[PDB]
Amino acid sequence: KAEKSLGLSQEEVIALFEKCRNKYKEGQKKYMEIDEALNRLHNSLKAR
Amino acid sequence: FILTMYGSKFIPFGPKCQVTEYFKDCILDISNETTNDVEISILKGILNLFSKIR
Amino acid sequence: LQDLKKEILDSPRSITSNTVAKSELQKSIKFSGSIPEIYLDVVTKETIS
Amino acid sequence: SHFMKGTLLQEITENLLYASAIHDSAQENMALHLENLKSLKAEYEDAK
Repeated sequence: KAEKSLGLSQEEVIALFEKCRNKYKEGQKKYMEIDEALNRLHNSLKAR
Repeated sequence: FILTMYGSKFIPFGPKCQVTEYFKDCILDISNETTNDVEISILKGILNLFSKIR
Repeated sequence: LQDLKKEILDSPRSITSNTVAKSELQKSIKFSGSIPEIYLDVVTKETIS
Repeated sequence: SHFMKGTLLQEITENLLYASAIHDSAQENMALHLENLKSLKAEYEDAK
């Protein structure tokens, strides 16, 4: 009954959560790298 | 330091002074104009202006 | 997987370039007034002079 | 144009303009990535 209410198999949902967490972590790292690069480029552009 | 020193008897304004020429030579050596601190460009301009002053 | 997920739930799930510096400047301001955020942003983002 | 090219200021202006264009494109892509990261964060909040 819980599975039919959720629809997707719990193993699939937990694997999707794990991959989503990995994607969130890599996206956060990419966002931080892009933000740092943009800030460094902005400071370099102002200095130049 | 450069702003403080100039205008005195020891470091007077003038194109013929050797000290200003040496300072300009050093600033031109460090200056690259691609990835440089603003202070280097400001020093170059100020030294040129002081050299031009008679 | 359930016990691993329980430890994963313990881990936080789902810019701040100058937030700390701007916040600390705002807290120690000694001024009774508007103190617009633009002033704090321009003061805390010089990076040159 | 002749004065700028002779004094090696034209190349500095071209490099600055190219860097400024790259910065503007990077800022637009950073805004798109922030929107995508917020959409991914909402999807991951739904996954949570």
